[PDB]
Amino acid sequence: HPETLVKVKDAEDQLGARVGYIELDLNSGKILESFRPEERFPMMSTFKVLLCGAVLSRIDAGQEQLGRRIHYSQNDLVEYSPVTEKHLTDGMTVRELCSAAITMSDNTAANLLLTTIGGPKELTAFLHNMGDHVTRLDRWEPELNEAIPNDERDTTMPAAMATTLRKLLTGELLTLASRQQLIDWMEADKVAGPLLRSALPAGWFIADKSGAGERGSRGIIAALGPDGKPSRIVVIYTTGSQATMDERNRQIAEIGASLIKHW
Repeated sequence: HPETLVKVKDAEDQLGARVGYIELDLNSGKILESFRPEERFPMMSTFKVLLCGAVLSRIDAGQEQLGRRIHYSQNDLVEYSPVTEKHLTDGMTVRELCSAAITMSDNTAANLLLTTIGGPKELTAFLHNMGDHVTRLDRWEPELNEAIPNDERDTTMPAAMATTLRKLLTGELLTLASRQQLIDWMEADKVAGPLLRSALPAGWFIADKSGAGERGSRGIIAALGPDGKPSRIVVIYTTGSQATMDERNRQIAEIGASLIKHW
């Protein structure tokens, strides 16, 4: 809706940073609204959805099991590992690592899952093979969040990320059981409270994944809609702002309030 595009441009003014935005129809894949849809932004933790999509693909192909238990050590732990730091002695299943990567944005969980598939270049190969020639992961947690201006490492475009999420959640790319598990993890997201969720009324469905990185990098990818069912994909990225985490959260929430108002 044009009023949401007015709020996105307002967000750019308030953050002194570029904001990338796209709304897709979840059913048709048609673009409903966009701003800087083909400009590159750091993915930050939004890649953790794509990573668990790669993992589910392997499970579907008989190359991985949700139930396989992975043991790791003190020196695997990176910054912001709220689940993985508690399981040094017992390890975690692939299921638990995907839950921790998507629902809690656990960085060590993402690194351990990247190791299962052969690292960032294999996630990029997975994305290439499903027809996304833009989205690329180059680095591990936490360096992938560096958000150096004009650096194309660890980036996507709003339009590419939206299309890729739609193909993961509704395509034939994953089995019905894998699609359902990926959206169930995103629906259980615990760390996106101050973003689209804070504008979302009771009765609406949202499955999302947030991102934060350096240089004011902030983003969210979501499948949402009224009446307890997703019907649209929303992707919001920003990078370059000096604004506080609270101000970046408020701008994304206000884009959310406008998207809901003008649904």
